[PDB]
Amino acid sequence: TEEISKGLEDVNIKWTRLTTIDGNKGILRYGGYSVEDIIASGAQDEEIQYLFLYGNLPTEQELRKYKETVQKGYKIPDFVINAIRQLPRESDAVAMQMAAVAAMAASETKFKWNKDTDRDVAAEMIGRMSAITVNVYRHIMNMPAELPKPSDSYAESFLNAAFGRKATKEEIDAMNTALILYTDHEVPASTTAGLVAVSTLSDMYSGITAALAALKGPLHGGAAEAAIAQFDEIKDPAMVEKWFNDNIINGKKRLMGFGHRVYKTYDPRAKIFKGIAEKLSSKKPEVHKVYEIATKLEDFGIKAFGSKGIYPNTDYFSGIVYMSIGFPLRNNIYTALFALSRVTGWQAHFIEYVEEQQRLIRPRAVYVGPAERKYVPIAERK
Amino acid sequence: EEISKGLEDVNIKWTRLTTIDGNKGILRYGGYSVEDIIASGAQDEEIQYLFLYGNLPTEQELRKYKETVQKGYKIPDFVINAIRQLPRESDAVAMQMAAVAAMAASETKFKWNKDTDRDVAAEMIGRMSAITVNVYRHIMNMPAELPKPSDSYAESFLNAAFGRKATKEEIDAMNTALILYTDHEVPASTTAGLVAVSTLSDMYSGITAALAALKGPLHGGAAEAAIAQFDEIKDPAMVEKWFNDNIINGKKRLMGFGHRVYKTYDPRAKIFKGIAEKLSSKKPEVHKVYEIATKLEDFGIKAFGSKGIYPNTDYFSGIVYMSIGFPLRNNIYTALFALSRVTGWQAHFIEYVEEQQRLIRPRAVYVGPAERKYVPIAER
Ligand SMILES: O=C([O-])CC(=O)C(=O)O
Ligand SMILES: O=C([O-])CC(=O)C(=O)O
Repeated sequence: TEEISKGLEDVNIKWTRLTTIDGNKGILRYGGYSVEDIIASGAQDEEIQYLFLYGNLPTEQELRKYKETVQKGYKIPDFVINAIRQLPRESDAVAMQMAAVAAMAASETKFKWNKDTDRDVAAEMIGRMSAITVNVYRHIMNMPAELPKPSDSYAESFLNAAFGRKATKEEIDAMNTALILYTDHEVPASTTAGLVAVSTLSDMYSGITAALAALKGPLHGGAAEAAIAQFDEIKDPAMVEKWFNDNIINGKKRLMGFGHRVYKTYDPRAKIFKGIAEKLSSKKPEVHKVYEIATKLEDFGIKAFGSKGIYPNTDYFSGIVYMSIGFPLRNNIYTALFALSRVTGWQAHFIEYVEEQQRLIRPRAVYVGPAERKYVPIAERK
Repeated sequence: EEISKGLEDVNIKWTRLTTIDGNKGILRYGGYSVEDIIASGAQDEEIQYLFLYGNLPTEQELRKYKETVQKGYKIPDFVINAIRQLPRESDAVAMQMAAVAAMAASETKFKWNKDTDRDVAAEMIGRMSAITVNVYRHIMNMPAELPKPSDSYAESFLNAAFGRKATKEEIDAMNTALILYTDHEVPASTTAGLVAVSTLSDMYSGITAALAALKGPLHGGAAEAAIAQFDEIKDPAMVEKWFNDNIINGKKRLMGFGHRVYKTYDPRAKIFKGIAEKLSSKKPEVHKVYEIATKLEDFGIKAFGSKGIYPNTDYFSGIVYMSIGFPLRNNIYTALFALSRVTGWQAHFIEYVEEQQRLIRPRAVYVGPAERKYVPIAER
């Protein structure tokens, strides 16, 4: 054909069993389970990891064994840590993760796609992702290197290692929920770049490196940070209406954390993050104020844009949740926390692609360039 | 609904840069056939310029252009250490990915900008030479080294890699290879980079994603795999027996044959074949490789030509690189592929972002379980 599939919009790149999105009803399901239902149940993030890799929820016995395999990933090579710590402290957190995974990809010379080993490799890698993200956070904050230790909770192991203090139940539960809510979202740009890479039968780690490279871009990563920076500009909940007039109605700025190219209604992840942000910010005065600004701005934005299908997305409230847990705005750390969660879905999609529907991804382009012409000696060129 | 499997015949962008005729076997860069380019003795730096600017340079333009590329011959210590800290057994192209990823992190002031993109890309072509020299040195257990200005980009590269003055023959061969690998429209590596830069991620991250794809054996590794099959055959009298016992019977894939676009002889393979014959003729032990390769080639075409399956560029390029002086180990040839292809990747990235930017965000067909109630772990 001569038609261009701009943005590959509504091109189906694969079939999946993993995730469905109903952008008109605002329903997000992982293997048939609503994210609302998963969060209401108090499911551990590891159960949902298992769901993505195995296709069903685990028994208590299966979960115990699964957690052991993930925990193998908490031990990573010094050179992987150095791939982060040798970088400028001003580097984006996600580019740090990418530099680390890239080093790992080089070193994993015995990786081979195999139905008998893929899931164990992915599980251990989910552990490695926690180890890496801890050390990205530490480097950024000019703290010593640290690794996660085994615990009954992946969210707990992560937070304790990141901050070097004992996380509270409330902090652990909120991080657990964030990890579940960012687990997957079918085939966004990151998942797609990763699929192209593994479609050449490149290794899992290279697939993740490609996903990271996409996620870094501000049309994919960076949105939670941008929502926070917008609430910070407003500063005071009493000034929301004026700010909205002075910046949004007049078209000076885009409203951050609104709109989505699949959801034309409220993002179900945002609906869940809102309740959590309310609760976690409740007893932290400075964060409470950011929440109050967010909710007042939200009313204005929905009133202005709702009729056009433009509503809060997941990045509107996730920032307040991460801030409340204790992560800072700098270096796009929130986007690194996105990649931490999403490495489950990335790898589940890569496995599903290579194992069951493998085909090299090799599209075409429409040529609009010059007609055939003859090379002229440089001395003759004017 | 319908799955576009392998995105086969899906158009992901328009381009001015490269056209491929799969039936005639013609490959043109901005209207110039690669046969004409090589026959005319083009400098690789001329073709780099063509990609980034849309025309062949004047003498003055080229002089200026070369200066910009040479800025990239200096890269930071931490970039070299991103390579030298890795296990020596790591694939060459994976070492390149680690180095470019480190670079992507540090390049915090990168912004897509019509006024600067080409200069960024030019310098990154220099940095790719620096990176590749260091990947080669690391694998070979040699000291670090940076390329220096010389009469040509191909010379600067070989002299630094090897730590000796390359011969005229070796420099011209490398120059040809760099031209021939410059671009091939939207293969998997270029596609992955495009996906990345479609989020407005930086050029270096686009290169990183391209390298991730190139690592896989359905894209990278074929020139190496071709040499390895020739080395299995061992003696030219054994060609037909090996072919019957390995290829006709489906035991092994015939390496360096077949293409998603070419359904005829790859024009790059045509040019590489002539060079491989001339260079190997001068070195008996490599000439043996050539003799096996050309004997095998006839059998393969005889068997598979009718199916549109012919030699591709990777069938003879391995002989050329081994003649120049590069060894088989660690898939060094695939790093040489990346060294050249970085020009095409960057040129496609700039073209996409500057003139037809849109987030790449496809869909999937759902075939998973229907809606179900979550069940507490205790009750499972
Ligand atoms: O669905 C998308 O394209 C972007 C997004 O919300 C995600 O990756 O979670
Ligand atoms: O074009 C392809 O699909 C693979 C190839 O020959 C290249 O990238 O040069």
